[PDB]
Amino acid sequence: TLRAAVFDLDGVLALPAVFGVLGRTEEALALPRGLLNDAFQKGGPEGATTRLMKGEITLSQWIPLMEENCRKCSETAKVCLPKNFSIKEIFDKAISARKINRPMLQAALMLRKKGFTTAILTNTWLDDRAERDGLAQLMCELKMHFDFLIESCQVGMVKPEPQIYKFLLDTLKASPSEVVFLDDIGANLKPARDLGMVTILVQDTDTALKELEKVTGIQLLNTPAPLPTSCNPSDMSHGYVTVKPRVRLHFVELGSGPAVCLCHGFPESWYSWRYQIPALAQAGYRVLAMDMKGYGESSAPPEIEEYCMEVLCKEMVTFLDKLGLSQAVFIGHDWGGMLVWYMALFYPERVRAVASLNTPFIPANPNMSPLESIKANPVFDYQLYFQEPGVAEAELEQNLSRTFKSLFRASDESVLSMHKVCEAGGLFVNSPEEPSLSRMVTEEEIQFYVQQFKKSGFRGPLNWYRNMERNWKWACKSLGRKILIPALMVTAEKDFVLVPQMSQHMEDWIPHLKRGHIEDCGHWTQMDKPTEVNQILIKWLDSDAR
Amino acid sequence: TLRAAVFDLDGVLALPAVFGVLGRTEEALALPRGLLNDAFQKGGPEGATTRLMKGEITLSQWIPLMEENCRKCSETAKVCLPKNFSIKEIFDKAISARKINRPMLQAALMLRKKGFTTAILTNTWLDDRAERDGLAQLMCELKMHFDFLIESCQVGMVKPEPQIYKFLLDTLKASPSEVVFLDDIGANLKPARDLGMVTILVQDTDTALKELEKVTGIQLLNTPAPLPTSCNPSDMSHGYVTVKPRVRLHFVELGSGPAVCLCHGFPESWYSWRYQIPALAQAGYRVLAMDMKGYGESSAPPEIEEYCMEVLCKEMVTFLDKLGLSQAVFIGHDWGGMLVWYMALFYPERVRAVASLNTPFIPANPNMSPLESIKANPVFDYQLYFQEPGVAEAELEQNLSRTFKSLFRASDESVLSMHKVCEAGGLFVNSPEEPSLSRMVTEEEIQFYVQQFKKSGFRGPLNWYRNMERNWKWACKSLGRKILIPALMVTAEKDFVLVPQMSQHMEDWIPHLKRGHIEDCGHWTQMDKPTEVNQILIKWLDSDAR
Ligand SMILES: OCCSc1nc2ccccc2[nH]1
Ligand SMILES: OCCSc1nc2ccccc2[nH]1
Repeated sequence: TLRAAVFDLDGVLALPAVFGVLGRTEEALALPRGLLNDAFQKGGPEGATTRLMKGEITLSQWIPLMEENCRKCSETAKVCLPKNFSIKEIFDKAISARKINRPMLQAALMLRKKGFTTAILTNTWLDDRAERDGLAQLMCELKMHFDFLIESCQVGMVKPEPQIYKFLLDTLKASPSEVVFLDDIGANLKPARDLGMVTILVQDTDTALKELEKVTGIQLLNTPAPLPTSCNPSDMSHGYVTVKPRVRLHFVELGSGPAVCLCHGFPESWYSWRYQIPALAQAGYRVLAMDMKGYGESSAPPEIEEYCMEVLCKEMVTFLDKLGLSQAVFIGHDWGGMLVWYMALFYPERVRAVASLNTPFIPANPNMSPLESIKANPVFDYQLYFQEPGVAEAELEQNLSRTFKSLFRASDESVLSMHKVCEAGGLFVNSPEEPSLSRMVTEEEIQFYVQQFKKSGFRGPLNWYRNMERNWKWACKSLGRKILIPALMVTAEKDFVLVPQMSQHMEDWIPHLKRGHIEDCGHWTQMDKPTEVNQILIKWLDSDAR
Repeated sequence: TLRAAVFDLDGVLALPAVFGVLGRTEEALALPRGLLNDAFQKGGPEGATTRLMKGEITLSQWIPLMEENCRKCSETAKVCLPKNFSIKEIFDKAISARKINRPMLQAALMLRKKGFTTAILTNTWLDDRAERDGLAQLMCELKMHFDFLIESCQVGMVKPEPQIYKFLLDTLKASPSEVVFLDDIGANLKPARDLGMVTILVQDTDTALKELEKVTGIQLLNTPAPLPTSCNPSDMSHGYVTVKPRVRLHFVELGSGPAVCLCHGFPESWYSWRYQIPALAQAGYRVLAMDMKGYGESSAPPEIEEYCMEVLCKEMVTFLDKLGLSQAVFIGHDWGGMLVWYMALFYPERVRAVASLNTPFIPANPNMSPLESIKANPVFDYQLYFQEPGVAEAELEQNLSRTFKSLFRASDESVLSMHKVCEAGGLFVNSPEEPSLSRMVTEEEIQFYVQQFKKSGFRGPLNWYRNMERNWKWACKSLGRKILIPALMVTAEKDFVLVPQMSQHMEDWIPHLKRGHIEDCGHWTQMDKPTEVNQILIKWLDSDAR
């Protein structure tokens, strides 16, 4: 039975094949057919290209040797190369033009999810060109999705040499009949076949995938749309900043570019952004996914007053100070969405751009106390259950697995009703002991939340709801202001607590506000509709935040 | 006795005073004298500017109100404002033109070093302009050097209102006669004077500093050149990446921009770059200062083989992978300098640019084993003392404070002689029990190194010297290569182990190599000559790395 799938890079995982630019160049310049391909392979094993692929020389050292080979071939063919001929120019264009073959990567990702060991085996070079970063970025994006990356220039061996296949088998810890090997070069498939490996000659992706699906017996073509890449906690960069003597903030960090600070809601974690972190980094941003104060690896002091909006925002500013960041784009959800609007109102010089998922911006009413506002707004009735220190803590902390399984549900999964919480005496009074697992999460993901909440529990998180009056007084100071920095409001159709219509008057205070809207999306936006969230955020980031 | 020094921002810590652009604009446009200054202060406490300074409105909300005031004033003066008149344009130019008054900051830094509590008290605004980042950057750089930053727009009070001075006294926890208050606005000094504070009216910095020096009795003018800003470990962002099951890498992170990975030598720490970290971040770079494998908070496995160049470089690549970084500029010193040359040779696609302090690049001799090379090169004799597992560990671990105090010396401080180490049986046989403290370090800095080395000791660090043959075999694979990416070699005149002449043939292998050279500098480059190191690195980074 097959248990490993091996992919070539050029012409298989990446297209157009850099190799194929030689052919296109010949035709575009009306040079003899095969002239450039012949100069490329000149000398075979003893040649310049083999030395390059084995790692003996770098790509910049190879270019002049390739030029001499082109000159030799043209002389023998009795043709002239045009005056502006440049191997560097041809290869820069070719490499930069080459992109990930998304359907091939999708198939590799599927096989890996089904228990296959996956690997990339490629004849590649040491790239020291001024423009090498483009290739480095491509290799980075691709390689993360595989168990092994075997580069000829690193192992000092090349396909079609037999030792590289023995090397591949050794790294896979697999016998040849357990391996499917995909390559676009028939000569490079032959040694894999000779050992008894299943081989696929890749021309068009579709036929290659049909052959692959048939041999593995796993559906790879016409598959449902896959979810965005998630995060494995143990594989992330974990950052820690002390903002004040007793308070430290934890964050996960990925990517390069403008800083994007992700602020989760109640009762969540940095992990609620798992589907956003890889996509935003890939989009050219430096992501900082927070464990907000009271959560996960961040400090959780007991005092209610430590969780008022004024102190929480102050600490986020210190956070930027300590990291040496003059600004960051702030993206928040739920309680984090409330915090991000306040960062825009109080610290606009530190906020590159602001985006909120579900949480609307509603100015404080100076003529009505928060108790009175809730009296006039019964949808927020349950928040009075969160008020008394210890009551909601005891219910939420009783059974952690039941807590997360009850809360984290899609709109059609019998979501907890927030109406009647006070009348009924708790969040879960009409909830089962052993809730079913929502399609949004795996059991493992639930256990991650359970493990995180074992450290500090629900006290610090519930404290975010315990500063109504303090937050109201501070918010009233900002009543004459308007939010004039770049801003995005993302509404979720089926969030019954943070309803889209609650955001309807936002333009009065944020005139240049941009909007996004997600259909059939409940409260847990990021995991409910990850693909849609990613598309809305990236589009807005690229146009408005930079 | 005075114990607190308070500085205004505009016209005091920062110049030219944004305030003074109103005067220059009047003259440049030949408008009536004081016209723009009069429209700026129109309405006094009830006016638009006071509302802006108290934080009632933002800078973008204020601009049109300032325009109306200019129109009113010009109408009363019977003049016309030119057609292209723009308050936004005037203020963008003014704010961006304003820089830190370096001699004033130097004086504040000196007073703070001498035990003074320092603070910035400023009438400022909430900046929501598209170009707000410039001001945010300025505030960031300035504020880090002070105990308190009190901004009028944040406290809802302004100078010259008496409550702000009472607020200042409260935050300082000081009585008025213990405070020196510096301002360029005489009206804003008056309430401080009225309370009994020492006040200085700032016109030209020099006279202001003479008055300040006289009153504090502390030399502030004509002072020796100060050292660059250092790092306080508890104030940094600490990052941790797991590169493989048993190996985690710790790093300190500061700033935004291109990633600059700093790689220390033997037997050091991330902290050896303390004078480089703030300066490089300020220069527009994202600094990642490593605890190399075997050191500080990074893992220290016992196996010799874990410290060969091939595995160390592989782990640094994984480090970039896990952080989502396609590249980084690699700057190394001593053992880190050796590692960075190997990163350039083996992973050029991941190395933006490469710089080494003291460590030359010398290709492996394939016709001579490392033992033989050392036999032909007696300056490296002492390295044979490092070979036997446990011998050098016992001597270096016996007394940690003596170890660091003996090693970390400037060129004129009776530096340990590396000649005769084998003959004599140890590094410190002719060294005192209680070495004097080098001028390069404080006692506290020594104790930081002592505390770091208590965790894993000297085994993992000494293991870097225990892979001569393994490193030689791997280096021989790169013999046909040349380093063609941007490269900088920095030599130190008085390093008697990594001597400048050892780098003389580097151009044969690194044709486009750029150089730096530091006179009267010993082995401990970063702390020996921090100002010079910073200038060389920044100049090279800005021209060659981006
Ligand atoms: O204003 C943002 C907080 S609203 C809110 N988010 C929740 C998540 C879970 C249960 C009740 C909640 N109420
Ligand atoms: O090739 C880089 C290592 S050379 C070297 N660095 C040292 C620091 C302290 C003592 C001996 C040393 N030898």
